Amino acid sequence: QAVDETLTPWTWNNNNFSSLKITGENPGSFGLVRSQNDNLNISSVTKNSSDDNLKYLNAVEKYLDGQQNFAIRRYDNNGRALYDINLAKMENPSTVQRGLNGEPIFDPFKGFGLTGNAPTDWNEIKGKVPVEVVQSPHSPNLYFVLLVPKVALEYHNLNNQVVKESLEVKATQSSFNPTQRLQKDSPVKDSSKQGEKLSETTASSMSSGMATSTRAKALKVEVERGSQSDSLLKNDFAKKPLKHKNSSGEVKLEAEKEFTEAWKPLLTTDQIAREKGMGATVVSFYDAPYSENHTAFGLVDHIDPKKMVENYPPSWKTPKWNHHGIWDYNARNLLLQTTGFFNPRRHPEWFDEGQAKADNTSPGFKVGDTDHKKDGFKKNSSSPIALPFEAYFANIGNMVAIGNSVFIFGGNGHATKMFTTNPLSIGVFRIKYTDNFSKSSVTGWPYAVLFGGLINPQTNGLKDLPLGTNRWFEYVPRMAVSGVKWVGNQLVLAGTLTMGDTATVPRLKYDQLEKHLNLVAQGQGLLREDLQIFTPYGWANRPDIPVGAWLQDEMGSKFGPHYFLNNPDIQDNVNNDTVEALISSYKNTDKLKHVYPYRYSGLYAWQLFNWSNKLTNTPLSANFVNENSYAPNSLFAAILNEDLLTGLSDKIFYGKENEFAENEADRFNQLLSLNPNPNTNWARYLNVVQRFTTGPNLDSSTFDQFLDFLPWIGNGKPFSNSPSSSTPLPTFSNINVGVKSMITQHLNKENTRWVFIPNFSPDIWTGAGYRVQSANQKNGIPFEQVKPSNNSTPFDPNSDDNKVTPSGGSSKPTTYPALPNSISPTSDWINALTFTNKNNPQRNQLLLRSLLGTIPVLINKSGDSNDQFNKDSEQKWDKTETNEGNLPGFGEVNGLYNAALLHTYGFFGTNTNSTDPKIGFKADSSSSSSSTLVGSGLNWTSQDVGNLVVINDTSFGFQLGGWFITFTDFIRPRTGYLGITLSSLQDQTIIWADQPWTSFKGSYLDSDGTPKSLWDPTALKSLPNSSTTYDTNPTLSPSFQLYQPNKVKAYQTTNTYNKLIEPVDATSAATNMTSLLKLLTTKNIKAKLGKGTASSQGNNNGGGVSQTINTITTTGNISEGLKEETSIQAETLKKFFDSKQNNKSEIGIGDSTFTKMDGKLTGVVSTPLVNLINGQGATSDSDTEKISFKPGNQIDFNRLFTLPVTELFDPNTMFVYDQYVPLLVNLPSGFDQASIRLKVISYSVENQTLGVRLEFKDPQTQQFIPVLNASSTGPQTVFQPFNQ
Amino acid sequence: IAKDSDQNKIDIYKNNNGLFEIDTQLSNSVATNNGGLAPSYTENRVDAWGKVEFADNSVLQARNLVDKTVDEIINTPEILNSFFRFTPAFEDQKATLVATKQSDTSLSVSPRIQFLDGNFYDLNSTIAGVPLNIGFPSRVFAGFAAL
Repeated sequence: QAVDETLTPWTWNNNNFSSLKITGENPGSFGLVRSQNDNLNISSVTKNSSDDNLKYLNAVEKYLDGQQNFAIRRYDNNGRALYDINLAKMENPSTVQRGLNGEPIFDPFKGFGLTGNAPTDWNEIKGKVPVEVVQSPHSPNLYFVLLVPKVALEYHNLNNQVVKESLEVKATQSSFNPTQRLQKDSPVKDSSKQGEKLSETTASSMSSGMATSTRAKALKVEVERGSQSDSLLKNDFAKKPLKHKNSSGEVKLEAEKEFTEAWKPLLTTDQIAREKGMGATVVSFYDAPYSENHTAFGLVDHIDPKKMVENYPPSWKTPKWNHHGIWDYNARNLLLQTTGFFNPRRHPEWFDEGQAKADNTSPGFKVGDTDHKKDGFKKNSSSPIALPFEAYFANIGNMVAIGNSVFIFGGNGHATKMFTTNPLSIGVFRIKYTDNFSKSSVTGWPYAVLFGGLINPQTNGLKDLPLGTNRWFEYVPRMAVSGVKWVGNQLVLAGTLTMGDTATVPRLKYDQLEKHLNLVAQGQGLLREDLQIFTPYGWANRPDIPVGAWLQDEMGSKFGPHYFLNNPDIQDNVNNDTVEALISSYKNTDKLKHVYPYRYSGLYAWQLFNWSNKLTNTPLSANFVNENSYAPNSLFAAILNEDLLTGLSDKIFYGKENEFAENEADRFNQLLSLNPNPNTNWARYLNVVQRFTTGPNLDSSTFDQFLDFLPWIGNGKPFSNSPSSSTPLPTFSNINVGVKSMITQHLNKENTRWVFIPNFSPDIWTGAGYRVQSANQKNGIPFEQVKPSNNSTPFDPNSDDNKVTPSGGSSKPTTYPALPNSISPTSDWINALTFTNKNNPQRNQLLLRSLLGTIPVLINKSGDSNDQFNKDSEQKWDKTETNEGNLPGFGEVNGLYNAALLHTYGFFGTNTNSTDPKIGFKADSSSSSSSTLVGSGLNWTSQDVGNLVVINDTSFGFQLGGWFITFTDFIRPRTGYLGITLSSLQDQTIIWADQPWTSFKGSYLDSDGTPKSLWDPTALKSLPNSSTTYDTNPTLSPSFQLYQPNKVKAYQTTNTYNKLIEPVDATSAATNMTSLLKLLTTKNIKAKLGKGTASSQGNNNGGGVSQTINTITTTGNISEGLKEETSIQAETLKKFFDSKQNNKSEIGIGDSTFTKMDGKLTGVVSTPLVNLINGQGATSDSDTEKISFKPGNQIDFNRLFTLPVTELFDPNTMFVYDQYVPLLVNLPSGFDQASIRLKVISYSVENQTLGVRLEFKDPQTQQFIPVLNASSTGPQTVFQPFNQ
Repeated sequence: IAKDSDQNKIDIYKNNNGLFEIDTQLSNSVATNNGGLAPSYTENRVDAWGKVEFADNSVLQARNLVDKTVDEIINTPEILNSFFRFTPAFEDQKATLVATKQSDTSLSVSPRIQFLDGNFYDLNSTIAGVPLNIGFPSRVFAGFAAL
């Protein structure tokens, strides 16, 4: 029962909890503690070949019950421990006895009444470790605590052949080649099935029009239900004239021939529900620090996985399928990509069978039969979304209490995250209490049905992020959660969030998979990366064209209007007269649809905008959702609607309004919104968010200008490049990059004076890799960029396919006379939303991954012998019109500039190391060339998010890897303020570690008014083995990826970027590039940058504390960089930043302050007066030493108790009258008698006994405190007339 | 107010700062009106009115309340409350006592109750001027001194 000093306070990685600050009637701390003993040999528990995970996990839990102890001790408001609470070892525990009104029976000096018997489920609960604690908002002395199996901590220490990665490194004995895991051969036309292709429209309706055209007519798509039971009469979306390659048998997604040692969860969602020892548990309990019966239990609830999985939407029973079905399914399977919306090929963490169901077959629907009319009907399902062990504990942690209920928002995932596997919080649980806390109920729901009410008006940051959904919840939001807290009157949630997939939205032309390996690998689950990768030349004209149209021009000699190569230079002018001929004739019905003769193409932002799940003005407004992100790729914070969260039902009911279409004829007229069938309640849940935020209160190109301002944590230098003509150029923004171009000759020459800029002269910086005839012709470019299919001569303007006859026969050409000056992935075009490559999703993805410091770079050359790339006489920043400026323009990370990113990282030149590492990229013109991506050398990842801490009534922030981030203005916005402030870590011994977040020991608000964070350079861990006996060219680690070869033709020596750089077969390329394939392992990047060993020097240990920069009402004011009156907002913000590169602290950007401490850092314990590191540094209550209760021999009882005790206090508030305070409490001379009084806590008039607690004005805070030293029994005492 | 079988039905809703959810428990109690203008009180069932269990006269002796005068006791907003135990039918629901003197040693006390509508209903309660005549139990307590 009493305190044991052998248990030491600690922080759990999954929630970063260490202690709860108790407040109200008796303040103090609860905090987690564990046994300090080393030599924990978990590998002594044998795993055989003939047994399953469950009896192994029970043997590990039983073994760890011998090797380790855990508890939640209470401390006073000065940091001093009271009682132990080792839940596995406490003697004769009990639940609390109740009155007939359900109230717990209580009297403060006696404590609670105990029933004399333990709670339910006590034999299986007692082994679990407590990991989070919270206090009731409305009920006194009432608390909740969360318990989990010991493997929810120790999972990282269990043996690697059961706790596998989602990928394997192998022996690499054939030499390493990352294409060996990739299905890569392209599909082909079926030599026996050509005749079923979509028909050309033989006659087209006049509609009383007059214009005419010679171009090939629209394709029909006919679909109708017919009279047969399980066949339509027509179903033209189901047509399938293509088939796969037969390279040593058929190429298709087929798990049983590919995953020979398939990854699967530790336990299934059904096992965790039935095996009561393996589920998480929340219990209510009661505590009183100075009673005889000081602690006892309330109620026990299991956080049952079936109460989450039976609350998933109907579409989550068929995650292999989506509401477009058959045509999308076939286009995906032909391109060798995932089908559905949340399939286990990308997201196995939520599936009971993991990689064993990572295939396109058996989608819950009839598909693949010999007749196109037979496909597209509902059937039985065998691979639904679940909640298996790894995802389950990431869905646990981050508690809050509201009314007669308590919630669980889930963790950051560091209960169960591995290097290649991403368990995350997918929803929220609730426990609700009934009959005055005599009874309970437990439930939970996924974030998809909660966040679906999000809209563009609900954020002061960027618009159009991929956070939208529809009547089918195929957008699946999940978070690494920082926490949930009260920010003054408003309840707030924070963390990092998954968007929809921004990267794989563009889709390949059917034959070209052999030359675009990264885009297919990123679609295959092989490249688990969410950053957008530039690949434009191999994309089809349109992602959504039905596959029966793809064969309409195999030669390319007609530039087949319905299906062709994506390039924007060669597409229609459809003017005042033209639309009535080429497209407005094809009217259609309840059983007919069409594909139109319009030529269509665009760059990455066109593809992304067209088929990503962007937010709009309306909610439920995303009828296309390409896929879901592998890991969190956004910051997040939001205001959560606490009374609506209190008022939502436990059970969620869906119906036929959330089912996918049962047949394709009902899919043909598919309503995007429909009435809930009024017994159902699913649509109520959408309104739990009032407001949200994602980054700075900035808009358009201004957000890219902010991206350049922050320092890179690998070296402390800004991405801006302006603090030092042959000088280098920035990576994210476009200001001062290339040349000032007059846009007055852009468009079809159509209208470009006062249109796009706040000033008389329309000057725009054209960016890197731009196209011009000459420096004298820097304004626009004329049409000359024609592309053949073979050597087959020009695109042929003024030909009959490029003409129409209008009313009165006055024919004219349907093509552009002039074009935009740039296509490069760095492009910013205010005037051209289809040639711009920057986008609002990418602006937020770049913000997060440049904070985490792990944006990759594109390479041709390593630092090795004869391989080297140079700073001098090999790069020309002033000549970005030609190959000597070394812009890749293919395989590059979107929105940014690679050579500038390489320079800011210091991969070439003396920027980051004492000698030139000579790693980089060069655009050669003499021969074909090969390329691949590599990491920055840093190891942080987007799940590395720590405690949400609330600073005051409107300001809050959190730790995020090497940063602390603050959302200072989100609750009460202002004009001219950026709304975010940031502090960087400084310690290179943390920043260059191989799993760096394991050194963070928790974050807290401190008594001097600053948030602070704990760090320990001794807490880092190596990789699972030392590579044993061989060089592991692939080394699985938290910043590794299987980046594929991209191969390309020679760059032109002049006019280099006037056309896109042409790709070639990459399937054999890996043998030509071995020096780059070795640099895929991030340890070799550290070795070549000089960071890989003790060569970093500095502190040998030096653990301790970190603190955010000082702040005032002026901090983050940028009102002179906002607005416009003489130029464009990003350009004046660039002028405003360039005088301030030496003085970033007034912008709210800079390095943290830091202080060292000796020994281990394990965790804080916190209370309203003080914070104690490791629980050391406790105090004598030095402000209150002179204050004490009078002892029983100093009281003359009949002087007090001649009057009944009924009138010694005010009945409306229970404080004792002022004159009787010095009659019961000793106080020093000259003391302020108004600063202290006594509160009655229990009494009985028939015994004349009065029980009291004292309250005093804290010198530090505008609030009352107890005086802890006031007696040998603490702040509580009793007085009675000699009758005790 | 709703009709399902051509017979009017009462279905009251628990309002939560704009959002309403079904509260059955309270709906049945209100429905039990016996054709009267207000729901009838039940001294053995948890009604809309709640449950009131009057304290015994023993308490008078116990707390030595005899010494207190009739007037004295009357002139007590909080002491009058000490003569019964109340279990409100809903949160924020309160019940009090109004004392009436019928003799120099015995006085009659009537119970005032809080309602869903936020109005206090007792014997003298009249909405639109018509007597509700609910019929709340009445108790008398005697044993007071003369000084």
